Amino acid sequence: KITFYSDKFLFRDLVNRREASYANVWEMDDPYRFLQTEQDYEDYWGDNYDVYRRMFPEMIGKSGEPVQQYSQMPVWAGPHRDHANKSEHNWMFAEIGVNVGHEPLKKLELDPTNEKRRRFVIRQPDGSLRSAKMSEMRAWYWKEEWADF
Amino acid sequence: INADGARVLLYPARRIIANFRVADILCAFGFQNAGCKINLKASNNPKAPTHTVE
Amino acid sequence: APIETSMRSEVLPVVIRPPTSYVPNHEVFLEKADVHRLAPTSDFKATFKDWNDLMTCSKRELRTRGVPLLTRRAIRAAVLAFQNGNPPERFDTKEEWL
Amino acid sequence: RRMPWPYDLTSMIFNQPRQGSDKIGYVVGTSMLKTAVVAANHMVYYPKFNQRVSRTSRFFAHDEDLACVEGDLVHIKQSRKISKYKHYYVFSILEPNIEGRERLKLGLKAVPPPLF
Amino acid sequence: ARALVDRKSPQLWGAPGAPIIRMRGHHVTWKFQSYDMFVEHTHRRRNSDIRLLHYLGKHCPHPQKSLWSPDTPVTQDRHLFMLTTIDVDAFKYWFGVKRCRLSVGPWNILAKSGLLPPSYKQNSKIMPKPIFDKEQLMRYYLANRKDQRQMEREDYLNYKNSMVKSPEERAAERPVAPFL
Amino acid sequence: FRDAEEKRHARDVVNELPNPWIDYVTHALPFPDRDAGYPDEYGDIGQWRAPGGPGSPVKGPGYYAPPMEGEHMRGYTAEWRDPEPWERKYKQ
Amino acid sequence: RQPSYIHDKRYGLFSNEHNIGKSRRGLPHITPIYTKHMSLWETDTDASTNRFFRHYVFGQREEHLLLGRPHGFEADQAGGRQGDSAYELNTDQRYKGVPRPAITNLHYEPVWNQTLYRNTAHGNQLTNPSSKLTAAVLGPDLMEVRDIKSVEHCKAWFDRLSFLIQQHYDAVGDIGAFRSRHAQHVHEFFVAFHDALSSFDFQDRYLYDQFAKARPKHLEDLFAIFLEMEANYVNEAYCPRCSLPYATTRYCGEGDPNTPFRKHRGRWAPHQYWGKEWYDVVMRRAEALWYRATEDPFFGTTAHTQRQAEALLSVYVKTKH
Amino acid sequence: MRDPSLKILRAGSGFQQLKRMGMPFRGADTYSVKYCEQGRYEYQRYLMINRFPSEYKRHFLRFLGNIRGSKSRDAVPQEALHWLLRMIVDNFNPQHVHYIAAMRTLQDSGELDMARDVWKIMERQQTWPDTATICAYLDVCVEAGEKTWAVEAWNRYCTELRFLQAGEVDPKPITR
Amino acid sequence: GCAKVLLDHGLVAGFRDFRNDRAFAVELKYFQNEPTINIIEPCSYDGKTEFEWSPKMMRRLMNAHGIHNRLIIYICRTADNRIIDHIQAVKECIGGRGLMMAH
Amino acid sequence: RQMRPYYNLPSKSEHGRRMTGFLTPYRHWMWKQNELWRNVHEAQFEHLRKLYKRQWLESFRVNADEYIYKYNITKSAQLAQWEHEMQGQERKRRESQQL
Amino acid sequence: EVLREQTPVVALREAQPELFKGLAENEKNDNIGSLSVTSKFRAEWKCQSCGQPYRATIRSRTGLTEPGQAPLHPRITEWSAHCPACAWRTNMTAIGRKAQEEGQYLGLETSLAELTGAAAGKRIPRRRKL
RNA sequence: GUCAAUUGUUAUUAUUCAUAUUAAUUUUUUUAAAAGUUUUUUAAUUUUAUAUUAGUUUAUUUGUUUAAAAAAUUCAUUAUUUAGGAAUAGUUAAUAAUAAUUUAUAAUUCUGAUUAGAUUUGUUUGUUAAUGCUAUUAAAGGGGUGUGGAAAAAGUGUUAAAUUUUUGAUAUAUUUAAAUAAUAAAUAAAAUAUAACUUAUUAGUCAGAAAUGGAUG
Repeated sequence: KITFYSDKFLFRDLVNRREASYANVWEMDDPYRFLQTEQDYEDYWGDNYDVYRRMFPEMIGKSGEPVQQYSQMPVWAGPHRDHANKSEHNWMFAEIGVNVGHEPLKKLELDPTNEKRRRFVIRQPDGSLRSAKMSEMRAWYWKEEWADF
Repeated sequence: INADGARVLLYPARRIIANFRVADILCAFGFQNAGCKINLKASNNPKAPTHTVE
Repeated sequence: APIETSMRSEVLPVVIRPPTSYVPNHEVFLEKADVHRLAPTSDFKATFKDWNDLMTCSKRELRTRGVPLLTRRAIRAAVLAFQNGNPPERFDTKEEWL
Repeated sequence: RRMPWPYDLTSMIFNQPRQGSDKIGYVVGTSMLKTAVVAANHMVYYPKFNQRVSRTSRFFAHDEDLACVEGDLVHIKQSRKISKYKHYYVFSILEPNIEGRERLKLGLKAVPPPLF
Repeated sequence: ARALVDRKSPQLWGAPGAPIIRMRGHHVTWKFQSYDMFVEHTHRRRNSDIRLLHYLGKHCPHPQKSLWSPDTPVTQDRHLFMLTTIDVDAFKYWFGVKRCRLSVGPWNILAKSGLLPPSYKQNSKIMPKPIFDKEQLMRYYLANRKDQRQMEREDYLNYKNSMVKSPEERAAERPVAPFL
Repeated sequence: FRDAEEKRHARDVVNELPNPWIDYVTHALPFPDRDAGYPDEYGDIGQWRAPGGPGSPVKGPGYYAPPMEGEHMRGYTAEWRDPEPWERKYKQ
Repeated sequence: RQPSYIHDKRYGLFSNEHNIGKSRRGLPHITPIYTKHMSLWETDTDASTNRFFRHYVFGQREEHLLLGRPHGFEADQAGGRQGDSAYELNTDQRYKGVPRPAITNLHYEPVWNQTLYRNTAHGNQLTNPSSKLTAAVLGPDLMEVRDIKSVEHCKAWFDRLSFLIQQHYDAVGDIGAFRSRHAQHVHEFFVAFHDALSSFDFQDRYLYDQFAKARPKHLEDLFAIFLEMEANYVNEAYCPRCSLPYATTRYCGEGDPNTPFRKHRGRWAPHQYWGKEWYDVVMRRAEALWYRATEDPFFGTTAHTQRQAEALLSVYVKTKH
Repeated sequence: MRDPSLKILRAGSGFQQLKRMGMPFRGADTYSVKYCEQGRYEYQRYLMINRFPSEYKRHFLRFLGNIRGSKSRDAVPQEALHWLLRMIVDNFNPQHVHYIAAMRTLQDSGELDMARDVWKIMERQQTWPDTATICAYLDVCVEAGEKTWAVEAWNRYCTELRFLQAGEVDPKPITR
Repeated sequence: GCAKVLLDHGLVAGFRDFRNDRAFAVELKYFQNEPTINIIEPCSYDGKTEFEWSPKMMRRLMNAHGIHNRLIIYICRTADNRIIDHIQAVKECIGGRGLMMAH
Repeated sequence: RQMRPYYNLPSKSEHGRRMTGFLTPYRHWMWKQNELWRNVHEAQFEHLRKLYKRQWLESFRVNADEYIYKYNITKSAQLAQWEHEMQGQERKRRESQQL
Repeated sequence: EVLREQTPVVALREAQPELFKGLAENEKNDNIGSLSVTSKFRAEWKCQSCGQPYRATIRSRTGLTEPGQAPLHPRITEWSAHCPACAWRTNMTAIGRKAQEEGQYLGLETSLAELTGAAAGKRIPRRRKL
């Protein structure tokens, strides 16, 4: 960066140091004194996958919304038209609205808890109605780039 | 800057941006993120090349 | 790029009806299908070989044999409405129009 | 390009139920009956210049009791079509030209005549 | 109405009719073609959606391949997917409240999603229309008809107002000794 | 037709599962629930702003002191009325 | 562009369609849409909030020029204003105008503003699949019935693999007129099966919940089986790049159409014998799984198994390393 | 040569921006995480709209037409409540005619709890109901059979109501 | 207020409010016998135009091809009439009209 | 689209339409059958049309519930601040009155 | 196609020889019989009734499919046992027969055929409604 | 709160201005297209309402049931072109269901009116890094028995449209209108249904990629 810090900018950083207290010496020279928040811990340890897999289990997610089947609509037409529900191509249906469908709220637009979860239904070719699993839903939003450097 | 005969501007960029001549005058100079436009006319001008340099 | 598919017959068995006694022939049934003169169904009767010939003729196949669009329209559901329960009962309207 | 600038005097003082609903201006003409000609300012903002100028226009308004004397400040509003050109009525007069009534009380015109 | 009838666009019941859900194609080749579902009044004006009340969604006629799925081979129900997005919110309004029309062109698609039953023009040619007579249907209506009282609770709940305050809920909105 | 279609409905266990697309309507009002990346007052794309900035509707005052002639001692003390093994470093 | 819900809030909910219903409407000049950011409205917002009002020279100037406020071209107050006018300076404006609206009291006394209805009493009592209310009303019985596919999907996933393990057990054997078993086929499917579990783009996490109940105990050590496979494929009979005899078939890739040696313009390459390099590629291919056996979060076990140690030791002895 | 930063910082109100203000790359990664934080409808500010002096009454009548017209045959008893909301949603403060029109229509339709909902709405809107309106809610409270309701509404709104004493003058003339 | 800001950034040695209505005094500060204030320019060459600055219109300036660059100093008069440098102006994320630049 | 079958009631007049729209007394019965199949299939609508119209109403009553509930939080906040600005203002009119 | 040989289904020869013997003599019946009964192979056939060949895939006339495959029309076994044009009469002779015998047709025979009993109806655990 | 970024070889200097790219006319067979609307008991009567003109810049504005289908109006504000610029005129307003000869003197106009010239009034383009420059609508032609709910009413077609389901196995129709075709323009072949032109080519050769001879004078 090209910031121009004042001539006395670290004064508060100084009277902190010039008045620090340490019970045992190792506390004073500990190697992780640099680490204050989790935002620090995630990066410092982001190198050794070993502790990174074991300290942060939530990073490797294993809980997805189970694909849940929805009941159909009982059609009064009798079996005379009930052939149409069964078909060749499993139809994909997603919800659009002035409320829901926007990129920024995607992490809320598919929240498994939000009562306003954007509605995604796949009519399976047999005729059953099932919820689309998370992979297809996101495809209705635009793509995103991601790779482990 | 207005060196007599021209009004030259130098501004930052992601990379070298200039005509074929001014490309090297920055590149053979050693700049990397430079960007220049020589007044787009160099107002006080006959057709002369040194005004592009000075 | 493996992609299976339920063939169009397996979603619904496409079986074609035999001629009813009123239009029991390939020709007389097409004679029933000139509702407006723009569809000359009768002079295109010979183009198809028999009853079962006309029934399976497709958009590409009807077209390739030279069937013009209005006929490509009118000849179609004469088969279809017949499959569904409406045999081609339609009083020709040429004279009144003309 | 000259685009209409709604943010102005009349917009800032009065909540306008719709565009140009109410207006405010000086009573330029009271020659006509029950009709006080007013000159008010409707703004135009130049995006090219980035400076906005004022283009002043003439509106008619209907004062029932002939209350508007030349040189008054009126707060008019729009209304139903009264004539081919009146759709305004003098909702209220803010600044009455005291002289205008008194200079009429003497027996003269509410303003000295123009020069040209 | 006009001595010269608008021939290539004849529509029923004068103008300007109530909304009708329609299928407007954007005129390109079949490969590039993708229709729309949109609430518009009956007549179409030449200003090309000048009269569009609301835009419901988009349908793709071409059968697309796996929509970036994990390429799941084991389901075997991985046929060519047909994408279609629909504004359930607006449709629940226009269909239900403003009683718009419903054209078959789009309606077949909506039936697939679960909103609606198969359209009429969809004809299961193997299963013809049945025969009807009042007599044998009486005995059924005589055999198994819901009770009048229970049914009165059904249609009322099914149609008028689902939300009914239970005594427990009622026991909450009862005020309290400070101002009771 | 209706009964014998509801009756056959009363047998299949795939039914009796609340289908979201039938049960209800997600949102009825024409305006969305929350601001979703739309152009701001300054014309910039929602990528360049964060909802809830200074243009957010004012949160409002906390107390209520109508007059300048607000004279009561023992007041102005009613605004503020402020085990566990915390880690030493962090509490620092 | 500005959204359209701006239209409704200013005028009225669904005021649009009523206006559309006009007979003579839109021809030729329509009544355009009032889409103006809520803070930029002409009327409602004051000066301190609407930036445009903060204009001075032709804006606030005329005001103070009218109100009598001492105004300058630039000063300390909001817009070109220096001091109050005689009126503001002398008259009390706290309670002049509209009375203090009663709804203000709602702020300091907020118990009044309360949601009368439960947001879940809208018809969505079970839209949350994991809620307590959901499992309660659904009951434990129908609860699995909602997700028989999520179990069927996950279970059928493995029974693809458990079948592949057996079919392509030993890669040297042939399964066609030119078709052979190979180690890649099980892997690229498994990777794809690991793709579903682990990826960010092809993202499916629900499958792991069903692993405990859809696992084949025949595959509790998925990776020892993987290593038990290369030990079969190490045989020197068939091309290590080809899984065909390096003598019988001259050029590889003809026999399995998916082989990537053929592209839009991809030609062929000769066969090869089992050499140190094609001993080494197996080694790294044997290695890569070994570390993965424990580091793989979804499939790999926590620590190595007696089946694993002897399996890799097999590949080593066979590859002559 | 004039600064390029000026050539941008000068035309900030460039008519390109004016279109995006409405005055006359795109993935989820770019959009801020702080987006999902805004609670429901917090993004909306206050709105103080002035409507035409006449249209204050016309708009009220159409609302008065639906509420007292909802219970005709088709529109649900609930509908009378749904029209009271569409008014309030659009900032038309609901007047006492639109309250009585709801309680009357709702009671006629056997809806008692919903008839109280209209009363809580005007308790939420912090609108003090006049005596004519106070008696209305008590009327549904009679059908409701709840002493707990009327006692509550009693203390809050109709506490100081006193009978016209013989010495007091008569119905007060208009003072507002 | 501007000199108050330039001072805290060091482009001037030190201002003083003599409380004279007409004019106050600011001490220039030179380095290498070259004035610290190379290019200082008023934003609006004319008083009639008063350009306002979005909290993003400033933020784009801090980034010269990917490097957070606080070299130039722009002064903004906030709506609350706080004379604020563009640096703090983006810090609390509030806009204002643009008075001048200096660098 | 009204259809004109061949055995439909004919009219032997050349001044206008030749075929008449007066059914055969069987075409009445096939009709009452084929018309019924519509009624058989159509009465689902007025059932659905009442259902969807019911939800949307209850939708509007629970969604706008939160909205009016939240909008009230804003207006109560915006207003309590405005009466507080005139408060923060009136002290200035006082001190400037002192000046 | 996606599950090339993943289905454990047995061939037609061992399972149903009569269909295998019903096949039109394509001269490769030793090969056609070896395919599974479920396969999607659009095999030719002979008119059991109409003395002609007709093209109907193996599973169609068979009526059997694998779990995971989208089930066919459950009444196909008859539709493709008969050559298509010559087929129409078969499935229409039966229903028209029992139609006139009472003058009554209702397609709802499936519901009563679906109805194993009110005991079987309770295989649904219904939800605790609110 | 995730994308502003400028590429002419000049010719003393001053002055946006020859030879550049982008986008267009040049520029070429791959989207049109012909007639016969149609009912009806009454020689009749129901149903069949805005591309293509001529000349407009203070301009064009709206429905009682028609339909749908089971107390909502005739008004308006704005914005309006000519290089060199002066008057306009069945007038204005008030009466009123007056006013062919009532009552005022009024009304427009240099803040550029009226007549005259060009232009169909623009969420549409192109150029650009961009305030800008630079396009665009297939669209209302007075009144004279007044119909009709609305004049939109002797060219001007094409929409699955016109009161029995005519018909959707269709998207194909060949002469007058827009609508960017040199579509791997040159090496391994078309998971085709085999139909399209057919050969489908030009420029440069002082300056600056690249020339000698032959004439010329």
